[PDB]
Amino acid sequence: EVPKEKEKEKVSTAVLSITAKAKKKEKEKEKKEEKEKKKEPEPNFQLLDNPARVM
Amino acid sequence: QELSEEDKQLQDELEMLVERLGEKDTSLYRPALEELRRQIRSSTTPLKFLRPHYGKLKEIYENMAPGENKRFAADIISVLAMTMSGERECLKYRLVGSQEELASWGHEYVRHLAGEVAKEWQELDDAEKVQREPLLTLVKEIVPYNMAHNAEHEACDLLMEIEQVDMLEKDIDENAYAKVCLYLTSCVNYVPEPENSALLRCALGVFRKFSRFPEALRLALMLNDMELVEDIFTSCKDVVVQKQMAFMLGRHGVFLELSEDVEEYEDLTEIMSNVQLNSNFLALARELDIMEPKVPDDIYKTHLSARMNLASSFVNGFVNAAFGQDKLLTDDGNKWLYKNKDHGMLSAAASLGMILLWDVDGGLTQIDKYLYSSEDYIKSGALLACGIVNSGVRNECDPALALLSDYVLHNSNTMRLGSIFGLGLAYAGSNREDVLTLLLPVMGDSKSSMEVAGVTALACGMIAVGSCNGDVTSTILQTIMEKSETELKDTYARWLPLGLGLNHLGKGEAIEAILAALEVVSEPFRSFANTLVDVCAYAGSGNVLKVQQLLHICSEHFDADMGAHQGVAVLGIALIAMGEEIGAEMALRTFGHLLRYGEPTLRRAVPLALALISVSNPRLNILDTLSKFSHDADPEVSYNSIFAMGMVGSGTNNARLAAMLRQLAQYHAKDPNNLFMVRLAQGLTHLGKGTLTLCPYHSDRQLMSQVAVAGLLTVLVSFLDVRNIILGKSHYVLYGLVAAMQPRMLVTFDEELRPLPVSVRVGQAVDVVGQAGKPKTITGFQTHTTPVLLAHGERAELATEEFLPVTPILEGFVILRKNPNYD
Amino acid sequence: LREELQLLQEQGSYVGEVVRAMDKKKVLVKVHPEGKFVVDVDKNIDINDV
Amino acid sequence: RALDEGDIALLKTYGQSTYSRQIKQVEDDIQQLLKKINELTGIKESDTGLAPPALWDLAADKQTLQSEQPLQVARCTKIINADSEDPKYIINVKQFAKFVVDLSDQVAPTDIEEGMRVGVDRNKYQIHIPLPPKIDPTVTMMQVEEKPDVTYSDVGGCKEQIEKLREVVETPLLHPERFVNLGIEPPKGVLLFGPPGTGKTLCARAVANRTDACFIRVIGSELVQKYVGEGARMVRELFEMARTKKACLIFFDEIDAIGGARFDDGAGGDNEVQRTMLELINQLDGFDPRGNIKVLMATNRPDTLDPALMRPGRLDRKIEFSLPDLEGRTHIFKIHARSMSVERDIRFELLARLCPNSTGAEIRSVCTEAGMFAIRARRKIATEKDFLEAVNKVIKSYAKFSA
Amino acid sequence: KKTKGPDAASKLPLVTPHTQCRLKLLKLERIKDYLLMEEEFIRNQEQMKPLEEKQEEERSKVDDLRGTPMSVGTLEEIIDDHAIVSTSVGSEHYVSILSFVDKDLLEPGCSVLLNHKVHAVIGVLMDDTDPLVTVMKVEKAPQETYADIGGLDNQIQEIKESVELPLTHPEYYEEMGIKPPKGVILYGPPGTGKTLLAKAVANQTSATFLRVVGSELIQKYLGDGPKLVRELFRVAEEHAPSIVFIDEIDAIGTKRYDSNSGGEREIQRTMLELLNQLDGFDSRGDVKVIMATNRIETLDPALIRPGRIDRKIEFPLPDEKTKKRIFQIHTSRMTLADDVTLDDLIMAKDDLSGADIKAICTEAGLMALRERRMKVTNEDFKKSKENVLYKKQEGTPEGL
Ligand SMILES: Nc1ncnc2c1ncn2[C@@H]1O[C@H](COP(=O)(O)OP(=O)(O)OP(=O)(O)O)[C@@H](O)[C@H]1O
Ligand SMILES: Nc1ncnc2c1ncn2[C@@H]1O[C@H](COP(=O)(O)OP(=O)(O)O)[C@@H](O)[C@H]1O
Repeated sequence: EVPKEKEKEKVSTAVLSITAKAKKKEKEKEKKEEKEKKKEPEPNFQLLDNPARVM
Repeated sequence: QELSEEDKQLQDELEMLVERLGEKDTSLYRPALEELRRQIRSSTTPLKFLRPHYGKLKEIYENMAPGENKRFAADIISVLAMTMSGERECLKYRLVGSQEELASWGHEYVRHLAGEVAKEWQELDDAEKVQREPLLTLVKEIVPYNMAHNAEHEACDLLMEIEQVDMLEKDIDENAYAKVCLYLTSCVNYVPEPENSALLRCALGVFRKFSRFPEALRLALMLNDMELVEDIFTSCKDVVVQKQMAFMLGRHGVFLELSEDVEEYEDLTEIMSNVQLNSNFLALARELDIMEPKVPDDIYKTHLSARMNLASSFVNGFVNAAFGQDKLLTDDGNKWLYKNKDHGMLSAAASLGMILLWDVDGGLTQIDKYLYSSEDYIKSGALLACGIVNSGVRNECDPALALLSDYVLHNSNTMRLGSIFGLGLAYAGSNREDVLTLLLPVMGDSKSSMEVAGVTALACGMIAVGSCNGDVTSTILQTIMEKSETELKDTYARWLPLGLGLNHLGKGEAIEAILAALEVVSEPFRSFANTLVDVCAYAGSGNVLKVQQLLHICSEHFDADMGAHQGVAVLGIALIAMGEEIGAEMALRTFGHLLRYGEPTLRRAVPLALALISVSNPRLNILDTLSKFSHDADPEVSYNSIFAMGMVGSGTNNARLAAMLRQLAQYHAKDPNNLFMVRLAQGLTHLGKGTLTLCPYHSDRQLMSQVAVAGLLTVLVSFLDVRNIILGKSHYVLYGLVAAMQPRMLVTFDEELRPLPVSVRVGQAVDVVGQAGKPKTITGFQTHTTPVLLAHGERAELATEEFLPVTPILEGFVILRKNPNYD
Repeated sequence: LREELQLLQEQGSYVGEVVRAMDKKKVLVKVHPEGKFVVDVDKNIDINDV
Repeated sequence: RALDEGDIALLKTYGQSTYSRQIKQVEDDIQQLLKKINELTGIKESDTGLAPPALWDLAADKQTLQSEQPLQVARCTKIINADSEDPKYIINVKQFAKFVVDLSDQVAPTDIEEGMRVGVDRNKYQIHIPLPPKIDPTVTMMQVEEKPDVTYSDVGGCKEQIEKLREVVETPLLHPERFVNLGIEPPKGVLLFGPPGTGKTLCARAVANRTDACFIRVIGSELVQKYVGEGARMVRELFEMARTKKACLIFFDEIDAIGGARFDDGAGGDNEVQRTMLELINQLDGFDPRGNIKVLMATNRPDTLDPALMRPGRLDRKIEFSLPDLEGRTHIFKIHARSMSVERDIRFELLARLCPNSTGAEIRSVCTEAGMFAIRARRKIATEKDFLEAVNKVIKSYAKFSA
Repeated sequence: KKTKGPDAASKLPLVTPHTQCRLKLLKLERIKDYLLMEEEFIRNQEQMKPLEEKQEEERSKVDDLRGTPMSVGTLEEIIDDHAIVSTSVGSEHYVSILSFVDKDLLEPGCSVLLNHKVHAVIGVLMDDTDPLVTVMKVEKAPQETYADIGGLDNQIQEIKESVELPLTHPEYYEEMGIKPPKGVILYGPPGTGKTLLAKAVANQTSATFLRVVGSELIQKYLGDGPKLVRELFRVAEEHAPSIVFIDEIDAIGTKRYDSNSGGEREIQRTMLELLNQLDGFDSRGDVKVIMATNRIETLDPALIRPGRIDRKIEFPLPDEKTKKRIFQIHTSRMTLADDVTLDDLIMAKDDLSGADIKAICTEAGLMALRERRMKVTNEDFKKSKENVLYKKQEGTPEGL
């Protein structure tokens, strides 16, 4: 009922050598500038009205 | 395999020696190593034999008792690790080693040691500054060895790796300093900004030390530090260096405002003001016999209409520019403008001013009569002609400021536009406080139209180019904010970011504040403006990061149509790395792939960047590609290709290119929209009779002149969307070529400042030997008298060692003095 | 096998010497009786599988 | 003393730069990216017609798809051989077939002629489209030449030759008198021969002075070719083109291989030459005399084959010159100095005397050299540039005689 | 069938040091970064597509009509609506093509497709890749430049003027009304002649270049050596106007033999055709023919005449400075020594040409690499002279 869909068409930049040396300088700057409800309780303890499809 | 007999015998002897050294008792350890090391350090002034003994030698070195034995063991392990190196074991063993005189262990060893030292100097963390001093001492020991044994360029490599150019300065002597400085300058083009400014500063230090102030001024201009330029001009004192400095500032176009306390200040400020520029240029044109006014008709080759006649007038003005000798608009000029129709009288008068540019005295008198013309267009064109006339050339009394008094803020849109563009062209590079404080209030006017405000911004940017004028920027941003966005983002607000980029040209870094301030703007215009100002600020830097950002942003669909900024990204692609040949050729190839598989806007913009790469340089591949893409389906693409051919052939008189444009004119005779601009391209090709080139890279084609590149970029911003704007009204924007229009011949003076007839050898100057930082080698000595047109690829050289120039750089103006050995 | 015989009644398959693998699932091939026969690509083999 | 293995690797690791290996790896990466982007091409499709025909001509392709059932009569095209009295056509077909068909109802038998190529519809092989190919190879585009050769002052007028040939070429093209006053047809032929020089320039002048039925410069050395029958077909199509272009004159040039020498080595040294000779005679025999078309053959030596005695009936009026005297040489100087930026105040008669019998070709060459000397001096002026004119002409005469 | 080739290679030959240093390394880093950025840009442009529009209108209309089965056949002729094409096994179809019809790329004599069934043209293979009958433009516009050869300044200026009379300043002798395709007749010792090629690369910096060396004494009955070179310089006029370098053949193929008749036909055919093509009155074109040789004596009188074939240029032996320059050029790639032993190897030398200079430079490296492997082998100082003797200059009994 829910696709959880994403259309990115995004490819990472391949900066390698001097762009990456500048990226090292960028690192130099950038250095400073649900378990209790899932273990036991499966929904099997419900009550149903008289009209109820059950095998 | 059967080795040599004596080789095998010596191998067995060394095997016995290493077994002796690997024996149990250490009382024979010392004699064994004494024997061994002597022949170990023999071939370097052997190493093959000890190839399989890596582990045994490591064990022996570790087991050696501390002291002499241990440090010789470390010495031998180091000198062998150059072969048995899985790591910098050589340097670890040598740091453990003696640290005595190393240079005797062979050139290969010392060079490997220098390389490993550079590796460790880069590798060591910030907190580690203990061994850094021993590595620096080793470096200061090896540098003299390199200087003696002609290894100064790799010495510079290692010193720049370790950031010790400061002591490079102190160690280098002048006997080899020239090639070292040339190597530094070559590295400057590709090193990023911090170390780039560092190497520029160290080169200035070297030249100041060695009294090499003329080239030091070239380097300071590269540094674009006017404060340092003034400091070094004060530092130099001799009359010859003073006057060559004044020539260099005048040729660059930026006026240096100083005091009269200096000697011969009148001549210095005159030659900086380019007062004699026009006189010398006309004298050399006459000496070349290249003075006759070339008719646009016989340029057109008419052997086989209002806009077409306008284009003919414009190309006539381009051809006769800087000359002031054209009766076609002088005698019957009033008749021609009266016959002209609609909006073109302004452009015709501006073309007359183009003819009279750099001619202050004659141009002002011959435009005074047209100043009182009846038509508003003719009056505005006359005012713009005055601005063009005073553009570039500086004047003591500065007549343009007084001449444009009522028209500067005149209510009439066309008159105000003419005056504003004229003042921009005049004060371009002047950075004059009075002109700024008079034009920025005109920027603040609300009655002026959107395009009028854009022209005010253009004038302010070309005046304060590369100045980071904070009040100009604040006025720009305030005007943008006050103007509503809907009417802002239509077709003409593209001049405000241009002004911002001019004002922050060549600075970078600080552009973050400007873009953060501009972030409030809506996307369709903000995404264009921030990109424009960023690329203009980072022009001439080779920032692969910035250009790949531009590529990524133009890779988007962007399909109200905000995708226009893909065009400014395309222009910035060329603009960032246009400096040297690399970064321009490959960038051409990138433009080729853009045209190969690109959007309509992308292919509309590409020819603009193609022209920006190689303006006034007729590269055969560029010409062929532009010709092949001149017939594309998109009319704007065809227009941009036509103008790109015109620009790349501008100031060249390239005969085959002119023939190609004539064929294009025949092809496009049916459609006047392409026809008149093909005529325009031919006029660009023959502009100034080819005497003045348009490439903004001067001083041996490696200096970015801010005013010239500003005018050129304004023209290219207009040609981003001429398909609307040149068709509509912008017949005046084409007159920005005054800034980029500089003569490309040699004018020789003497110590008494008189024109010398000294002949020089001119021809292709390209590298032959790259063994070191050798000066560029010229071939093809087609020597003749001093007036010689200097094009790309080819340079000039003095015929004999008889006239010493003030600077080895041979272009524009130069003073030649008699050599003491001249006989 | 009978269906294989019926397929061989249409010669079954044709031997082709592949030369040019175009991007649009296209291979020129060469067939000894005639020669080049530009054709599409099969489903079991991609364009790059050629 | 080889001593290479291991030692070579050790010495290769011995020196180097500090980062020579780094540079090697980086340039390897450069080449790798180069090959990757050469594989990562732009328009990665060999077939073209991407959109300008594949957007509106593709819409018209929908119409041609709706009419795909017609326009399929291509199949194969073969020439026809002959026919019966009228209805049946007995044809040799490029499938070697003894092919006879009822010509397609849309095609009348009049249009189809023997030896013409027609396409046949595979279903019935009816004569559907009789294509008149008229296809010319590139060398034939050279055999045919330009019509408007432009008139001159009789191209350095040698009055004798031009005035002898005008009654033989110009007069018949005028057709003023050939019919009655003089015998039936004008002189049957004209052979404008002579040593390398004035030959065919007078022909070009006559072409200019005459109507649009203008000549073609065909070469016998190009006529003689490999294999058999190709020269015959080439001569045939030569006559066909000349006949079609307003019955223009056919200018055979350099007839010493088309006719060969006076001998064949053993009747097998050049028998293709004889095959060409037979068909050329069959073509230019005229059969029914016709003052419409003209033919001129020009060699430098009368090396024609045995038809040299039949041609008095066919190709008469052999004329020559190529012997410029003082007056002819100075007139050639005048017509050439009409070109360039020269004038005649130069005493060019002096140089005309200086060179005895220097053709018109060498006079044109001397004028070219004068212009070259002017541009070498960088002076475009040549009207008063007469002393320099004389100097360059005399020094180049010296060089031509002895260099 | 051939017009141009895609020149998207030769990435910036200007690596300034051409030796391993920081500057050269940084230049290579910028080059590889440019390659990375261009690949990334094109890939992002092609992947992050501007728009998704159906089957790009390809599979909808043209691809299906083209169909799956096809066959390759040459295109023969052209008609206003239909096209007349000669497909395989001598088939001929006159069919109009409207799907993927690119008329400019179609051309007669080119490979087109046939969709079988209802045989009609549906596409063309512009690649084809079989124009191999006579191939002489494969080496066109050689990359060699002026700087490759030095010390020949007079000859360089002369040839540059002789070939820049066109291109540059064509209106000069256009107004002079001569348009002279004079070509250049080059002398020179037999020890050179590829030096003549080197001085031709100066012109080869502009437009293309064709070469006919030795050819033959055209025994061929059709002759057509010079006539086919005429067709090929017509092709060069179609291309950028190329030069034709016929070094040696201008000497043997055009030999001033005193024999008149009964002599290889070339004398009949070849010289006459050479003159016919060298006279500007017959063939136009900025094509400049460079007839180089090493035997000035065998200059035929027709070739002798500057009237048709002007611009005679003599290549002399290198001087002392020229020898210095050429040795510097040839040893610059190899870092001969640190002592720079330059003038000792040439001061007493006489009659040494460019080929010998290249040979001795190569053999010095060979002999060092043999066993004296020492990088800048200190032995190089005298071993350059050692392999400079190398005997092999000349040997003929004693006779003296
Ligand atoms: N009488 C003349 N007047 C002017 N130019 C002449 C004359 N005769 C020959 N020439 C020149 O000679 C050259 C070739 O002339 P022409 O066309 O007559 O000969 P061709 O076809 O080359 O052959 P051939 O020289 O064997 O007759 C041209 O440059 C032409 O100007
Ligand atoms: N002066 C020179 N400068 C640089 N290179 C030269 C020079 N002379 C010859 N060469 C090079 O050496 C090669 C051989 O030239 P050359 O001596 O003419 O050979 P050959 O004698 O076989 O004709 C040429 O290809 C050229 O590149």
